[PDB]
Amino acid sequence: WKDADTTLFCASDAKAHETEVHNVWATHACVPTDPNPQEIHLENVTENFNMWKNNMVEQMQEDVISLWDQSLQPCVKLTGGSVIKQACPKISFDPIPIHYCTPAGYVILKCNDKNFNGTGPCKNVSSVQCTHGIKPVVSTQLLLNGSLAEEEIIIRSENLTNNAKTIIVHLNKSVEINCTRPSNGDIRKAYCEINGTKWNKVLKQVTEKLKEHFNNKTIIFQPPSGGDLEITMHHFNCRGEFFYCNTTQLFNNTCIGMKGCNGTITLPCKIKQIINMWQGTGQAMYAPPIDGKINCVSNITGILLTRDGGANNTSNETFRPGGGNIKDNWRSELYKYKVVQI
Amino acid sequence: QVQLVQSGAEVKKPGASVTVSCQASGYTFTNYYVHWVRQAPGQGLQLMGWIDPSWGRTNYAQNFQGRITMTRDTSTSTVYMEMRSLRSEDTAVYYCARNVATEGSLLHYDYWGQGTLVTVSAASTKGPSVFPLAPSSSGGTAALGCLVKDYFPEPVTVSWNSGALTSGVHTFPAVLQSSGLYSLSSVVTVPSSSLGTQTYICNVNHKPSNTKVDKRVEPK
Amino acid sequence: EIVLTQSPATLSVSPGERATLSCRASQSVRSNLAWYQQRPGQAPRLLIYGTSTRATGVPARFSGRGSGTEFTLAISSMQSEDFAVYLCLQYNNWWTFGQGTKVEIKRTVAAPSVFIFPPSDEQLKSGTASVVCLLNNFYPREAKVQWKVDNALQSGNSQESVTEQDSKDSTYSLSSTLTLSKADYEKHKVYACEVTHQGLSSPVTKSFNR
Ligand SMILES: *[C@@H]1O[C@H](CO)[C@@H](O)[C@H](O)[C@H]1NC(C)=O
Ligand SMILES: *[C@@H]1O[C@H](CO)[C@@H](O)[C@H](O)[C@H]1NC(C)=O
Ligand SMILES: *[C@@H]1O[C@H](CO)[C@@H](O)[C@H](O)[C@H]1NC(C)=O
Ligand SMILES: *[C@@H]1O[C@H](CO)[C@@H](O)[C@H](O)[C@H]1NC(C)=O
Ligand SMILES: *[C@@H]1O[C@H](CO)[C@@H](O)[C@H](O)[C@H]1NC(C)=O
Ligand SMILES: *[C@@H]1O[C@H](CO)[C@@H](O)[C@H](O)[C@H]1NC(C)=O
Ligand SMILES: *[C@@H]1O[C@H](CO)[C@@H](O)[C@H](O)[C@H]1NC(C)=O
Ligand SMILES: *[C@@H]1O[C@H](CO)[C@@H](O)[C@H](O)[C@H]1NC(C)=O
Ligand SMILES: *[C@@H]1O[C@H](CO)[C@@H](O)[C@H](O)[C@H]1NC(C)=O
Ligand SMILES: *[C@@H]1O[C@H](CO)[C@@H](O)[C@H](O)[C@H]1NC(C)=O
Ligand SMILES: *[C@@H]1O[C@H](CO)[C@@H](O)[C@H](O)[C@H]1NC(C)=O
Ligand SMILES: *[C@@H]1O[C@H](CO)[C@@H](O)[C@H](O)[C@H]1NC(C)=O
Ligand SMILES: *[C@@H]1O[C@H](CO)[C@@H](O)[C@H](O)[C@H]1NC(C)=O
Ligand SMILES: *[C@@H]1O[C@H](CO)[C@@H](O)[C@H](O)[C@H]1NC(C)=O
Repeated sequence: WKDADTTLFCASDAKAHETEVHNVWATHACVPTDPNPQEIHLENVTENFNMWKNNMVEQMQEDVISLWDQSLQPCVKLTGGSVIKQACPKISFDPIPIHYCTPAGYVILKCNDKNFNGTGPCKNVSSVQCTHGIKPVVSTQLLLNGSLAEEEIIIRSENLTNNAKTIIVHLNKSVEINCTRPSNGDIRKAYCEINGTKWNKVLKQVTEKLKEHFNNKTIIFQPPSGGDLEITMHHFNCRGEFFYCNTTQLFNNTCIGMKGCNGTITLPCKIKQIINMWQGTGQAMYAPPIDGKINCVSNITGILLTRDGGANNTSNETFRPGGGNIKDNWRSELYKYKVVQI
Repeated sequence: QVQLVQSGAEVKKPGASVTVSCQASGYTFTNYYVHWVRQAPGQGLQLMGWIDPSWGRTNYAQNFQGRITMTRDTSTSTVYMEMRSLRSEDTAVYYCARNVATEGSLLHYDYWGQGTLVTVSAASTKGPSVFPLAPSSSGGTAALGCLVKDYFPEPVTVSWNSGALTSGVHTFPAVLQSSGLYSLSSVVTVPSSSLGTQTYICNVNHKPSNTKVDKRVEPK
Repeated sequence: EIVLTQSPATLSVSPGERATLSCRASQSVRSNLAWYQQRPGQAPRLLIYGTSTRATGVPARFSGRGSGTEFTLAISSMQSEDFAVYLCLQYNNWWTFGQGTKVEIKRTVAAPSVFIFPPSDEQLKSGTASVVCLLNNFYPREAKVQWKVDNALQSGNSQESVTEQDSKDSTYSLSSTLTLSKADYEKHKVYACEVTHQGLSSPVTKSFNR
């Protein structure tokens, strides 16, 4: 065989009776999943993988953009000098897993090494028809509802250069985040509750791993440097509403090693109607939030980081929560796959 | 077709601020990081920082950490760098380069802007005093010229006979005096036999002060 | 923090011959090193990136070699266009440039024509007096100029200026300007500049009486 590029088709367990927007998209775009998927273990086969040069990421991006451009129409769409005022209906939003498959003549290679960084040779390789179910969860800073590392925490960088664009941290233990907009003055005020005991323990393990990659040096976290609110805050979509969460307390250096740092971390969040589209062409204004108790429980399965360059790194290495490039979100799931032609 | 055009030359007093801009074209603006690099007189190129015009994240150098700020206008495809509390040693040419990158790594520069001259001194705009460098009697031919002294700021252009005389003309780069005012000089070698017959006039223009002075040089 | 040292600061190459420039790194930059051409009063032009890969448009006479901490840029046959400044950039950790290397046109030794200029009467009425010593069309660029006022060596009261290497004859020109007040200028008789150069068997002194 040999490496190649081709058109992939998607698979899902969508429902035809669902008004849910991902289900509506998947019933039109994807086929029913294979009840009995077959994978073939190729004994004694070494294969090179590169998550940073994987076109599967390119295709998924097109699909997720198409999904949002078809089903998330705002009232006011502000692109250029054009002010489009259209009808904005409140929708049913909840991402469902999507499988990406190869057509006849092509097969997906799967790297099964438990400690694979995403770029290099893989000794335990299998061939599959489709990838696992991936939820198209669009988020910044924190990767939500994704997959976990099977063994150790993994630091993902292309590392052609110490000047990396994005550093993907793949967690091996999920940390629950409980974002809520309570039923009872302001209806834009929301908050995400996070267990400090678990989070600070995980974050401490993350610094421990970053030391292995950066000369065993002191790891310092810091608030984001510049940019629109979509990247200076935890940006994500919950039930159709756009949330912006101040994560300054999530990266509390003092809580990384011993006082009352455990207990519940309450992140201040707000729902904004005027947003910068991630697609992303111009701004868009949406309808005011729905009445009730808007709630989203998510699994933090990854972190997106930026290492400060041009600094004096004699004893310190400074990292800031990153993201914005939604392609990175797909790479954190597609890293172990690549398409080859028979 | 890729092109970067920076704003015009700026002149500021010490303790003041300044905003340089750079407008991109010929490519997808949000796909390339934009770096600001400066070059102080008699010093190498130094990177001040970059900005990813997409969202847009910024990373500054430690030496400029609290004095500079980079923004972008995605609609106009323009990158701004505001530099605050200017000092004398901030006097430099400020270039603008786009950064070639892979999907997860930042690499080299390829396209550059023409560069922006930024001058910082306590001196005010002064017009040039043009003095003649009169010849006398060497080795067949003699040399004459013009001393353009005490002007601010840069630049100043010098030609001869309104551009008619070019051969043998040597214009020197300006020298910054202890006063804070620049000073250059232009010279030209001519036959000493055709010296008392032909006419020689250096023409000087100082656009920053609306100055246009033509001085005639002749023997004493 | 990564320092790039280019050697030599100035390289003299006669047209058509081969030019080799060096760039040393204080720390390993792997293969993330690029070369740039820079003409006077102009933005740097990308030549070679990734140590040995020419940018689209760069002629085949350019080539980069070496890996780790020692790098070299080669120009097989020097053209008129090639005589400029060449910078090396590392982009392994942050971005740092070298001081640069000027590739001048090598030619035979040329002695300078030395001229001296008394201050104009126009300037004398202002209140200051400038004496200008001109060193015309010489090579190499290295030269020494000393002002002597009544056989007394001067210092910290003059400023020099050099032209770029001329296109036609590949020579340099130097201007030394002595600056005194009209009071100091009229307190002395003999003004002279002494020039030391390779083309002169012994230092040449041009003077005038006020
Ligand atoms: C691997 O290769 C060896 C010899 O190259 C062969 O004997 C063996 O069957 C192969 N598979 C395993 C699982 O060792
Ligand atoms: C290799 O991959 C398979 C799945 O493809 C997995 O079950 C197994 O644990 C991995 N490691 C070894 C040593 O077989
Ligand atoms: C979150 O993780 C838990 C295990 O900690 C798992 O049971 C649950 O299904 C996960 N939820 C999602 C949406 O991934
Ligand atoms: C996750 O990986 C870290 C090492 O990075 C290890 O200390 C920890 O025990 C792992 N957790 C689990 C549940 O495997
Ligand atoms: C990933 O790990 C392998 C293990 O040998 C290594 O060869 C490769 O350089 C690593 N890739 C990156 C980008 O660090
Ligand atoms: C999330 O928070 C809300 C109120 O803040 C609470 O009612 C709910 O029980 C929480 N969910 C979990 C899983 O703790
Ligand atoms: C990149 O690789 C080098 C050596 O290959 C290693 O020293 C460095 O820690 C790596 N960086 C990251 C972020 O993995
Ligand atoms: C890492 O650094 C700590 C001090 O910060 C030191 O005590 C320890 O021995 C180092 N370990 C390694 C493997 O470099
Ligand atoms: C988050 O809150 C802190 C105070 O707790 C504030 O200093 C910071 O500016 C906030 N974040 C943003 C992006 O404004
Ligand atoms: C970190 O936590 C301490 C208490 O544990 C608190 O006083 C401090 O303000 C926190 N830092 C932040 C939120 O940046
Ligand atoms: C929080 O956990 C740390 C872990 O070392 C412990 O020292 C501290 O006492 C805990 N705080 C409590 C139990 O209130
Ligand atoms: C937070 O997580 C820890 C994990 O050990 C658990 O014991 C605790 O009950 C949780 N809730 C808190 C501290 O309110
Ligand atoms: C993650 O999944 C849970 C259950 O599937 C859902 O309630 C939650 O909204 C999801 N989070 C995001 C950000 O989609
Ligand atoms: C970097 O900062 C540390 C902080 O203690 C200092 O010791 C070191 O000298 C600095 N590096 C320099 C000045 O090059």
